[PDB]
Amino acid sequence: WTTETRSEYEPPRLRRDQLKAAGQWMAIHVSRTH
Amino acid sequence: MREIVHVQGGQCGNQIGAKFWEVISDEHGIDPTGTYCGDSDLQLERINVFYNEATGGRFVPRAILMDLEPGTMDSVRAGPFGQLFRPDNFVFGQTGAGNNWAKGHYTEGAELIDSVLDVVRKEAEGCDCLQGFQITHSLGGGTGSGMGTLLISKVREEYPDRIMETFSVFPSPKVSDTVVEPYNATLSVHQLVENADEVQVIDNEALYDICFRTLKLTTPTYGDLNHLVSAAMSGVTCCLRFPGQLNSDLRKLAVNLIPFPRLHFFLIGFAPLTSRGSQQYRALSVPELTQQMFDAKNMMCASDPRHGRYLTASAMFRGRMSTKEVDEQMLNVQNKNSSYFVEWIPNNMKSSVCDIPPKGLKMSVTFVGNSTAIQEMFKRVSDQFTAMFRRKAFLHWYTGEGMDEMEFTEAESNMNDLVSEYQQYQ
Amino acid sequence: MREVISIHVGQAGIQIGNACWELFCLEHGIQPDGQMPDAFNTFFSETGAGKHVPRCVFLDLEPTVVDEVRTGTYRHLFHPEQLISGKEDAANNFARGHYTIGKEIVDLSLDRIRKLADNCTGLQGFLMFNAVGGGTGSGLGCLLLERLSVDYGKKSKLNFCSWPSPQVSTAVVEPYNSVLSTHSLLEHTDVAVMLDNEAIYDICRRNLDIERPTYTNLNRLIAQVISSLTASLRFDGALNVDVTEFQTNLVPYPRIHFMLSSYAPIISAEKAYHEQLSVAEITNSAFEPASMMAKCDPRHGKYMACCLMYRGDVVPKDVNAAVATIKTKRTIQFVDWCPTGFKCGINYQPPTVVPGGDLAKVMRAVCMISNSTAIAEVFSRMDHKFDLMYAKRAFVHWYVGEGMEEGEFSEAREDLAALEKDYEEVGI
Amino acid sequence: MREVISIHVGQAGIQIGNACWELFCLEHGIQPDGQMPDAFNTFFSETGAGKHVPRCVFLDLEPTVVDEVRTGTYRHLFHPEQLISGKEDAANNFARGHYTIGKEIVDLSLDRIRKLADNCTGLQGFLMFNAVGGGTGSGLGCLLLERLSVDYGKKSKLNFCSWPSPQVSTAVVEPYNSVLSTHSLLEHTDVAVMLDNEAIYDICRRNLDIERPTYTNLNRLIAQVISSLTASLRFDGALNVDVTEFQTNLVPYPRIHFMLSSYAPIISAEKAYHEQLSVAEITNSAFEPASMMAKCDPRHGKYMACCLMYRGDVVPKDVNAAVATIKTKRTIQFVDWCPTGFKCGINYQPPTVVPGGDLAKVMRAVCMISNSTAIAEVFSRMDHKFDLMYAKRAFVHWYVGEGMEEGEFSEAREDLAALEKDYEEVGI
Amino acid sequence: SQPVFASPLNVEKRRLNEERALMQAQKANIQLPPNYGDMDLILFPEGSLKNSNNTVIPQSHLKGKSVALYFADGADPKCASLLPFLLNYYRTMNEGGANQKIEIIFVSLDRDREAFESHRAHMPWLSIDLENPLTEILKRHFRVMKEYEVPTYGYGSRTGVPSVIVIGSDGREAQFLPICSGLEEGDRALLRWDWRNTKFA
Ligand SMILES: Nc1nc2c(ncn2[C@@H]2O[C@H](COP(=O)(O)OP(=O)(O)OP(=O)(O)O)[C@@H](O)[C@H]2O)c(=O)[nH]1
Ligand SMILES: Nc1nc2c(ncn2[C@@H]2O[C@H](COP(=O)(O)OP(=O)(O)OP(=O)(O)O)[C@@H](O)[C@H]2O)c(=O)[nH]1
Ligand SMILES: Nc1nc2c(ncn2[C@@H]2O[C@H](COP(=O)(O)OP(=O)(O)O)[C@@H](O)[C@H]2O)c(=O)[nH]1
Ligand SMILES: [Mg+2]
Ligand SMILES: [Mg+2]
Repeated sequence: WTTETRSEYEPPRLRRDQLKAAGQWMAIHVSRTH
Repeated sequence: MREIVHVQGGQCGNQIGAKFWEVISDEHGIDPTGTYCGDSDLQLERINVFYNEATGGRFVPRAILMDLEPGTMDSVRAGPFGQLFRPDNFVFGQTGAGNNWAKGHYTEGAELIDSVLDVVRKEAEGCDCLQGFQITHSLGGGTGSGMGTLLISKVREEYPDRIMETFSVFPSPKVSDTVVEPYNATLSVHQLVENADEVQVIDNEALYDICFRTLKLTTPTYGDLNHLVSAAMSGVTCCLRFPGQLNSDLRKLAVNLIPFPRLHFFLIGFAPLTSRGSQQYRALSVPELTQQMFDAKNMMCASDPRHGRYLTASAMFRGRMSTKEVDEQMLNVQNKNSSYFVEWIPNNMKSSVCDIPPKGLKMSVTFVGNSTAIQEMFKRVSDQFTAMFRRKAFLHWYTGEGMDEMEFTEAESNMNDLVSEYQQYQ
Repeated sequence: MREVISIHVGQAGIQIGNACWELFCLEHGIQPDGQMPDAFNTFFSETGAGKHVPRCVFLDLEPTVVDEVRTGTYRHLFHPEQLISGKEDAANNFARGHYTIGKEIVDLSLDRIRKLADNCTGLQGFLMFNAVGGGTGSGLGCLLLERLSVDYGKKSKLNFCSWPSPQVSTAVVEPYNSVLSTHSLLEHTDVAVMLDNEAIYDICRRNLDIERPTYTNLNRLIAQVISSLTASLRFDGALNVDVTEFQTNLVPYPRIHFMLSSYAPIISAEKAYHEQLSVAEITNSAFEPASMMAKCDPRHGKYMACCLMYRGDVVPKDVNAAVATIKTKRTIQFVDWCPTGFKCGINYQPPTVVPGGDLAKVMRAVCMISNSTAIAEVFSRMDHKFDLMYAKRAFVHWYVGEGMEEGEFSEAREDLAALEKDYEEVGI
Repeated sequence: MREVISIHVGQAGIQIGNACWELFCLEHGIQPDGQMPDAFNTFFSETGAGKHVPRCVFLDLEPTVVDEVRTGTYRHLFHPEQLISGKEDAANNFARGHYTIGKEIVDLSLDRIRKLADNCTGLQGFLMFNAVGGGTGSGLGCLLLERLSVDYGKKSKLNFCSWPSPQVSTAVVEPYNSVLSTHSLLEHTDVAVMLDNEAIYDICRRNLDIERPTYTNLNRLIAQVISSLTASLRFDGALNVDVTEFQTNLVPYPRIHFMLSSYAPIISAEKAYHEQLSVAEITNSAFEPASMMAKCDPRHGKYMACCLMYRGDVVPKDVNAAVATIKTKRTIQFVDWCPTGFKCGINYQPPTVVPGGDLAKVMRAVCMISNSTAIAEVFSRMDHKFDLMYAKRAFVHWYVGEGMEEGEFSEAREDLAALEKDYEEVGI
Repeated sequence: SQPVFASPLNVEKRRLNEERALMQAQKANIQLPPNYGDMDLILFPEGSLKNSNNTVIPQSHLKGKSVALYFADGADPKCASLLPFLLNYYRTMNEGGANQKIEIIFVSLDRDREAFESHRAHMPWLSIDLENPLTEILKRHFRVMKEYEVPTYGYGSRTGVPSVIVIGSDGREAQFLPICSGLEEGDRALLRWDWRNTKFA
């Protein structure tokens, strides 16, 4: 049992590590194009 | 927090009462010797809703036991999880009140009622945070009907602002031991309409039929019939014990469900219901518990809801879940059964989440619901009442202790009122 | 010296403020313990040395959700006294959270309003969060808005109301709490933003492409709305705004202060590769009729004012060409007495990303707060829903016995009625 | 030099000075033997070999708390003859403390007070704690105050008194005893500070969140008031308020000398780091009516003078701004004949926290001793208690056969009415 | 002497410090016996503190911390009821921050090694084994008895178990947290823990 606020509203560095362990990460173009 | 006072009355009421204290003790992780087990914060931060702490740290019950026999008092005392109950709250009365509303309400039960209001008093004024009462009793007998509704009445003029919540056991017509159910129950409904605001109808017909069909049971003992009741009892008060996303309450249930104040009679469901054969084999998700909560048999009362119309319902959910799936499940079940809901109450579905699942499960739901099919049983036991009252069936046991025949016709007229009010709102 | 006070009432307000203060703490680098390892002056008071207490107050008549914040990881962040637990929740009743059990909480919650607004002069506003159909969301919110009106005369009140859903209600007393709140919301609040629930469930379904969203995903999106709303007070920008002129730029008349809310872009990280997010397309996605957070179709609503706030790396005139193309495109129709209809503020800081959220990291974002005559549909559907159940006195005895008088429902009807007739008087 | 001789009469007097002579030992570095490991002479005297003994007398007719001090952790710090105890309790009777058993203890009390006078130069005052509801405290309180005012009448006779609370009290004869203290706390007392247990309870349960506090937790709160009041006498710094400037900017009339205390940075450990703990808010909390250390609402009255003794790291610029906003707020009112009715006692010494008490390491404190016309009401409840008591000859015979003369009871009621006559005419 | 003169920890501290004082004076106007502030000791020896899965942590990991002794029992309903709340305070407070701020060292009143391990299986903070004599020495030092069975030195039992007491460097008690004490604030006394003044240096 882990209620919703505890289970998702934990501090960002712990959630950062937990999801780093699970894979966190007219038109216009660059100056090269004509 | 919010104290809830449990009182169980009668041979029937003490048996569900003991089974309810198996279930909530399993939910809160408490040993039968009283001490707490485990490291489970979410089951201990709200321990005061049903428990009290007591000198050595034993989580003593807030439970009051009354029955005018030395009968199931010592069977639940010697049984498992029976050493919890206080050896002061046991009020016996050693003469018997066998199958008589007189020996529970007017005579005999009136002398021991002066001591059980004492036990209600000193337990409740210790902390002045009472959310409600929780009364369990059968109306088809003696002590449970008579002294059960006698405590029902006198508790209401002393706390005339708080819930009392009866998990009543109605006659259950077919399987009916003894012969005075139509007299006892009909002469007890007319108090469960006046000084009551939350009544939970439970029959042994649909309790047996849940056993024979959704569990397929061959020898359904009285232990696991009460296990179905105690699961639904623990699910209707899950939010007073566990945190949640959409927090419900007994008063949130009372304000939202009942119309005009005499319409407080509710079917009850608890439907992750399978056998042990097909126990691994079920996709346990929100769209299919809604299919199981909304098909006849799963309701614990023997009044078929498809012959009537749910005026207001509630879908108090328990578990890990995502909320737009309960919201669209309430809307589409209202859409396909549009004839089964009321045209002058839009959105006839309460919803809530208690977050923490029941023990063993991963999701569940308690479906308490007002139905205008509930007069099906009221006319059934009033028909049995008038069939006996015309010929003056066994009545000298009743009036010999002192009651008037005029009181009985007041009971039948007040109960035939309840048949008419449901009909004109149907 | 900008200093805005956030007041959260009701169970919806408490957890929508858990995510609102989730976004604010990781935006500034304030850890949950309160320390950093003067841009924070609008939401945080610097207490002692190095710690930043929020300018928040949490109110609920039940303890079950508010001591959950106390017992959770955001324990040492908040000052322990504005965490207000009641004794019993109002239980879906306007009459109880306003008359009987609502009196023991307003005298002490406004006591903390005394001690939190007396620090520096020039208070900026009141970001109040509540539910409309909740008992304490409507009742306790009404008591604070009445007594903040008599205590503070001309201070701004930015109210965010989670309005009832058109289809969902999760209660049957939901019209009885929605109608009787607009009795005491017209003459008290200043800028009232209407919010829905399954409109943003639809946003998570279509834009975020997540199978099973829930209320904690609602509050992340709403937190990004408040952050982009008050990004000007925290950070510098090319066109800084201030909530003392949102009322002067959005609402023409003193009685009409009801606005829609929109955000753009809402893109999952796995689909963020297929597009290059530019300003000339996030404005169009913001104006798209299936992107608002109220579910009110604006094809039959004459727009009256708009408030588009831009965040991050944005040049000020591809904003201006985006607003040039939406003047000339027909499907949004502007009312004939308001020739110019936009305010375009620009801030330099891009929106931050919560870890474990579903929002992709984006270099530019738009939030639109738009006042339109489409709100007449939102209140005419509640007009039909309330009196159909108030046809035969349903559920009125709970309110009457708790402190309402029979006829308070009646007069709360004709002033909600006078609310819709002013809308079609504008539209002609 | 400068010195304050402390007289502790009654069971309340012994236990208030019990925490007082613990804090006074902690602030100087006086170890509980007398040895340190010149800002100490007001409370301690040198003894040649580095010993600092208090300038004190512990008077109690019952040998039940004084002998407990003689077998405690401070046995070898007090002088053995400075602890003067009787053999028989006065036992809640003003007749014992003033007429029968207050003759073999009062001759020894003025003997030790005499020796405490002629060993120090510049005797500033006679700060005394007593127990006016209670036989030893009130009875010997009257005899000590009269006999000190016939041989030492010139020096200050400043007194803190534990008046009974209106609702909560622990006797039945204390309405008799309290009105029988009135002819010693009026025509002999120079400075009277009204206290009661219930308001001190309210301070330590609302501000320190100790829901169930005890007697010693009240004594430490009083001991901080004593140290902060006599903080100018020892520690150096800014504007200094001794015990001559005390009763010349505060006491308006010769007989109007009843005031109230409002030491109020009363924060335990977990509300202190979360707040500003600034000069601006300690004044708002001290002037808050629920922080009044005796139960008396100043709104039902009218201030004549207030002396806010600031201590710690406060600067005069914040003091002058904090007192300025007290003038602007219309809740707090002053008499029309005292326009300037404020004094400041800015001292450069942070308050000392007891290691194991219920306070934090507060950097800045303030205690304000205020005369108001609302202090007639702590005698108005006293009128009602004596009237129903004395109407038909209540617990009277205990006095009658013990030295009391009838008619003394009636003139105490007329003296109490004479005090209320002055307090109702001064506020005009 | 703090908090109690007649402690076994205090008398071994006294004999060791004054023996160093005598040897220093013999090698050398030295105050004999030495002064209490000048008295120094190592409170936990090297093989004292073990976390989960039994690895040794020396005293050097407790510096700049707020450390506290937790006396508990396995069969005590008080200890069982208080344990999840202390796990909760530990996890939320320690993980709410860049560094972790509090530390708990557990000492036991269990009957045997089986009860010891069954109570240990839920605890992630540091612990002292029952067979180590230090769990009896600190017991007599901190006056914590379930019943009156130690020959006590004119004490009274400062508290019944469970108990948290925050500890300084040299054995002094910094502040008492009143679960079962004069204030009797059961499971809310952990809120009263302050961690700025009781830095274990
Ligand atoms: N957007 C959003 N809405 C919520 C959330 N929680 C509750 N609500 C809304 O609040 C409505 C019910 O009111 P609540 O806020 O839950 O209850 P309350 O304000 O505490 O008042 P009571 O009903 O008396 O308890 C529901 O219909 C939801 O639509 C939330 O987390 N996010
Ligand atoms: N604030 C405070 N009040 C105290 C204290 N001790 C006693 N009192 C008050 O004293 C009153 C009772 O009188 P006592 O002081 O105990 O008795 P006494 O002064 O020795 O005189 P006797 O009644 O003859 O014994 C109680 O109502 C308390 O309010 C104390 O330590 N602090
Ligand atoms: N569901 C259920 N029904 C019961 C139980 N015990 C008795 N009953 C029913 O109650 C009736 C007997 O009433 P009883 O409780 O003995 O009357 P009382 O002893 O005077 O309260 C029988 O017809 C049973 O069907 C029980 O434990 N569970
Ligand atoms: Mg809610
Ligand atoms: Mg005495």
